[PDB]
Amino acid sequence: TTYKLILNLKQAKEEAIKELVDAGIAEKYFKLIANAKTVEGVWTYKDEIKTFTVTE
Repeated sequence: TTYKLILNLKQAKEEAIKELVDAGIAEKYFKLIANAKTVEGVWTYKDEIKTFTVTE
């Protein structure tokens, strides 16, 4: 909701899915960020993106 109400915070999920789609992580691209409730939830997922990006 938060990031849905404020366009300045909407950009958060956009950068989040940017990192995912650049990393080639479709699973989380569609699931992880789509399951965001707030921009803080997105910011939490931001760290998760790096977790899913690093596999080695």
